[PDB]
Amino acid sequence: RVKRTYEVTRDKYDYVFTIQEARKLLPVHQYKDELLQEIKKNQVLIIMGETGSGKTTQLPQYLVEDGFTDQGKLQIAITQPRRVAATSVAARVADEMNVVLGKEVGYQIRFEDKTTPNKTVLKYMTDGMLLREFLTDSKLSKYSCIMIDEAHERTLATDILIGLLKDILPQRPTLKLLISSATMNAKKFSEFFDNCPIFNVPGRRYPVDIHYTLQPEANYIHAAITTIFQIHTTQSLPGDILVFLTGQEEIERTKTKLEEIMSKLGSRTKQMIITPIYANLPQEQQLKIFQPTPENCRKVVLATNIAETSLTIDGIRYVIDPGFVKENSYVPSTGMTQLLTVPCSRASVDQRAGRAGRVGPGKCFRIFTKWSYLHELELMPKPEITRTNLSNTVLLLLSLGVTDLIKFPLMDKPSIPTLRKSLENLYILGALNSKGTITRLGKMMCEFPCEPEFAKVLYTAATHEQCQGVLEECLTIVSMLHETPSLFIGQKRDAAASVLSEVESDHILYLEIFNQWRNSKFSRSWCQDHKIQFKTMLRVRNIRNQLFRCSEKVGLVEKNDQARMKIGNIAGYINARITRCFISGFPMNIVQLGPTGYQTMGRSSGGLNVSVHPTSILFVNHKEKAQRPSKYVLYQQLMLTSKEFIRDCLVIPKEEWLIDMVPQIFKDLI
Amino acid sequence: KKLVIKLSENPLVEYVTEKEYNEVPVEEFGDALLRGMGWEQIHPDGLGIGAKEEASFMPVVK
Ligand SMILES: Nc1ncnc2c1ncn2[C@@H]1O[C@H](COP(=O)(O)OP(=O)(O)O)[C@@H](O)[C@H]1O
Ligand SMILES: [Mg+2]
Repeated sequence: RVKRTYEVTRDKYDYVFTIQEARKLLPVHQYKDELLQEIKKNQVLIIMGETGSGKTTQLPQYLVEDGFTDQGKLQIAITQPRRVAATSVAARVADEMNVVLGKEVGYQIRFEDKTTPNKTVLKYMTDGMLLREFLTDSKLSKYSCIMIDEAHERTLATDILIGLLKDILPQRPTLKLLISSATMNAKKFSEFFDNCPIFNVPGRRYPVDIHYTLQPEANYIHAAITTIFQIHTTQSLPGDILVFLTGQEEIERTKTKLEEIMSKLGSRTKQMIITPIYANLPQEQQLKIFQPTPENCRKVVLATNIAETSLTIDGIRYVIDPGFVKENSYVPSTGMTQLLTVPCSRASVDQRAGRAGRVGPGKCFRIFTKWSYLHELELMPKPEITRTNLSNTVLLLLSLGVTDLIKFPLMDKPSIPTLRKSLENLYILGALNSKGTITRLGKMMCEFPCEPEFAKVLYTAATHEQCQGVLEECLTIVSMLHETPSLFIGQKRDAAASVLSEVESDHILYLEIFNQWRNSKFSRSWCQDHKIQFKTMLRVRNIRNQLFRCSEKVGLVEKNDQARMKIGNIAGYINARITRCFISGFPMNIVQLGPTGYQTMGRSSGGLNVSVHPTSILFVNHKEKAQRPSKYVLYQQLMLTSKEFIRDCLVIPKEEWLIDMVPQIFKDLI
Repeated sequence: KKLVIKLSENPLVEYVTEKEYNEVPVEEFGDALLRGMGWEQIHPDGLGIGAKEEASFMPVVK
C-alpha cells in the first residue's frame, strides 16, 4: 500500500522517425418502496446517497409514477446548482420517460427554457431560477414537490432557497420538499427543519488505490498530461480516465496539447477520445461525454467539478486529481470579488477519488504529496454565502418582503460587514431609497435575468439625460459579455484586426463584431472569415432577444425611441454615451493609472497594482501601438493568477464623466 | 449623531434625489439600516500544491 507514491514520466514515449433494464440496476431502485413511503409520511426528507446512485434521475420518475403530479395539473421542480447538470440530466430522463424533450420533461436555465405550459410535468432548474420564481408566485403554488439536489455543495442560491422554503412550509401543508446530497453529515440540515428524518441509500463502491507524488510539481498540467500517457500505454482496456481541471481555459489548452501528441504517436498508440466538460459547454457537446466508447478506444475525460458530484461518466477506472478549484471570493472590507484558484479541501479530494471506484477497483493519482494533504489542506469547504457580494440577494429578499434581514433564518448567517456593503452597493446603484424602501428602479432590476449592475446600464441608456438613446447598443454589449470566453477561435487580436482596424476598448469591439455579423444577414460564412465562433453568436442573439423582451415590459424601448428622435446621435458621440452608461452601472470597478501601474480608486480598496490581462485588446494596443495608457479603465472581471488581472477593459478618457454620472462616489475620490 | 432607519414592514420613486445622497451619505446608509434592524492568495500559472520560457512540453522521443 506504501508503494502508492509514484514519479512523473514513468520514461518518455516513442514515435517512428434496453434503457428500462439499466434503470433497475441502479442502487435507488431496490429502496424504491421504502423511500416513497417515507415521502408520504414526512413533509421534508433528506435523502443521502453515493454519487451515481440514481437519485437525480430516478426520484422524479418515481414521484410521477406514484401520482404526486396529479394527472399533470401539478408540476415537480428539481433544483440543480450546475447549468450543465440541469440540461444533460433532463435529456436522460426524457429518454427514459420515452417523451420528447421540453414537452413532458423539460429544463429551465436563465437564457433558454424548454418548457410548455400545460404538458410539462417535471422540470429541471438552476438553483438561481427557482429564486426568481418567488417574485411571480410567492407560495410556489404550481409545484407539488420540490427537490433541492446537490445541497451539500452549499451554493449561495441553495442557501436562500432553504431559507425561503422554511417560511412557506407552515403556509402550505401539501408541499413536500426533498433534500438530496452526497453522503455528508446531514445533521445540520436536519436541525434546520426541526429534527427532520434522514434517509440513507447505501452505495456499492470498490476500493481505490490513491497515489501521491514524491515531491511537489512545478507544473501540475504537464504532470497530468504525462499521467494520462503512462495509464494509456501501460494498462489494459477498458479503463477510462477522468481528469479534474480548474477552468475551461485550461481544459482547451490541455485538449489541444493532448491532441497534438496523439497526432505524433499516430498508428502505434491506441485511439484516444478526449471529451471536455466545463461550465458554458454547448448542448451538442454535452451528448458526446455520455456516449459509450468504441472497442480499442480509451476515453480521457477533461472536466471541472461538475464530474465530481453533479454527474457521473460511466466506465471510469482512473482519476487524476491536481487538487485545485477555481472560485469567486468576495472580501467585504475591500469590497470586490476576485476569480482565484485555491487548493480544495480534504472532503472534496476524497469525493474526487471515489469516482474510480464505481464500476470496479480503480486508481486515483494526486499531483500533491501526502505531506501536502495531511497538513496543507482544509478539512471541509467554506460555503458560498461566506464569500459573495450579496447585492443581488438582498435586493431579491427586499422584493419578497424580508424586512428584518438578520432574523431571517439561514443555516449559515451572512456576516455584518458583508451585509452592510451589500446595502451600500444598492444605494449607490439607486435601487434602494435613502428611506430604505425599494424604489421603482429596484423593482425594475428584479425583472431582468441579469445582475443588478447590468440592469442599471440598460436603465441609464434609455432614461438618463446625458446618455439617453443608446439602449440598442447597450443591449448588444451586455449580451456579448455573457459569452466572452467562447467568442474567438484562435487569438483575439487576429479576429479583432479583421473586424475593425483600430478599437479603443473591449466593449466597443464587441459592439462592432455583432453589428457586422448582423449586417451580413447573420451569415455562418461571416464568422469563419473573421474568426468568431458561429455557435457562440447564436447564443448571444438569444440573450439579446430575451433582454429586449424584458426591456419592452419595463418600458425602456419606448423611452429609447423618443430619445433617438430628439438627440440625433453621431458615431463620435455614441461611444461616449456607451462609456457613461457602464460608469453608472459599474462604479466600483474603476481603476486609476498610477506611477507603478494601474491601481484601484476605492479608498477602502486602496492600492492593489492591478495589471491588464493579455487577452484584452487594451493590452494589444499598448504592446503594438505607441498610444499612451489611459488614466481611467473600467473592467468587468478581476482575476488573480500571480498578480491581479482585469478582463473586458473599457477606456474612460474624461475625468468628469466619473463625477457627472455617479457623484456620490467620485466627489470624495476626485 | 448616529441616525437610525427603520424599514417599512408592509407612489413610485423615480430617482433617489440629488440631495438625499447629501442628507444620507453612502457609508452612513449601511450603518443606519442595521440599527433599525436591531444589530447595534497568489497562484502562478499551473503551479502545483506545496511547491514554490515556455519550453514546449513534448514528452515524446524519436
Ligand atoms: N445525460 C446522460 N446520459 C447518459 N447517462 C446518464 C446521463 N445522466 C445520468 N446518466 C446515468 O444515469 C445514472 C444515474 O446517475 P445520477 O442520478 O445523475 O447520479 P446521482 O444518483 O449521483 O444523482 C448514472 O449511472 C449515469 O451514468
Ligand atoms: Mg445527481
